[PDB]
Amino acid sequence: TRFHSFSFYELKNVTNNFDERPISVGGNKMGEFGVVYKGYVNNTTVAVKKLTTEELKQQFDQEIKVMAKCQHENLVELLGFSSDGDDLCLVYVYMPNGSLLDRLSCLDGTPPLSWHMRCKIAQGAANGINFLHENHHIHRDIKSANILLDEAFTAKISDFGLARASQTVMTSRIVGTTAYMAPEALRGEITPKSDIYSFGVVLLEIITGLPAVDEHREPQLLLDIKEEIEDEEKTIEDYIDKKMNDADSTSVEAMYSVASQCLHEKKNKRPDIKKVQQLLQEMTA
Ligand SMILES: Cc1nc2cc(-c3ccn[nH]3)c(NC(=O)c3cccc(C(F)(F)F)n3)cc2n1C
Repeated sequence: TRFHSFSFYELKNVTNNFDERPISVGGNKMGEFGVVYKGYVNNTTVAVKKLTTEELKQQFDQEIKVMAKCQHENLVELLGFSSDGDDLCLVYVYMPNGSLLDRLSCLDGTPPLSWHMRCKIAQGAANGINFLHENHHIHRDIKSANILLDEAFTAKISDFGLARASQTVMTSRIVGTTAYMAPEALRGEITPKSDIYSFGVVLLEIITGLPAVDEHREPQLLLDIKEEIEDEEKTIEDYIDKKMNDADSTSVEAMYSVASQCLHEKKNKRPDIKKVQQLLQEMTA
């Protein structure tokens, strides 16, 4: 439709024959169910994601199905694709500032995100999840690594390969990232309410600047700090990222309130994305 059909050979020419060397050393590999390569079509920089074989083809076809129906400022934009043999490629609009994970970790010496930018990213990401949920899709892998940032640090949700259409069902194949996954999701339930839980973990990543899981940490899983703060063992202020100078307590506590609500172990007691949107909008009012 709107999507250009590339040959693998065209995308090989765009990506310097899919140079797996990092962009920093002069290759085309930017990040990693596949590797994301930098591409040049004319005067447009693009991101080329090269991905069981029939199950990969389903994730490919799903991404195209979702990206065909879902177009929104807080979602990545598919420019085209390539289906030539056992080599499946998806071409998107280039995101100059990479993933939220990378920027929260200040990877490659990038400056720390201000509270103001962090609040806009949270709102953007929420607006993107709202669009997917309004259009009866469940992401099933909402994480900081799947939230990409454009030139204006506008949040764009990515990776809809495992996305499901939405009456809560169950699955034999349990997918997602443990550190972000809700209890029912880990048990095989498929609900948009599980996406909310995962976002709660992302809101804690934004507040703390800490990764969802760290082997050499206590607690190892970031979601466990909710208990420490509820059992008055620690405070939110003890966990607030020290790499910010513009974080007012009222606003940080307000985002934690949403994160805590999002992270209710009872699916039905979690807020819907529309409420998450409203609460985060009120936070910046
Ligand atoms: C310095 C730097 N690091 C980067 C990391 C990624 C990155 C992290 C994880 N996947 N891709 C990235 N991604 C994209 O441009 C992009 C854009 C749209 C869609 C995708 C898709 F493939 F994920 F669907 N990727 C750009 C990056 N830049 C410019």
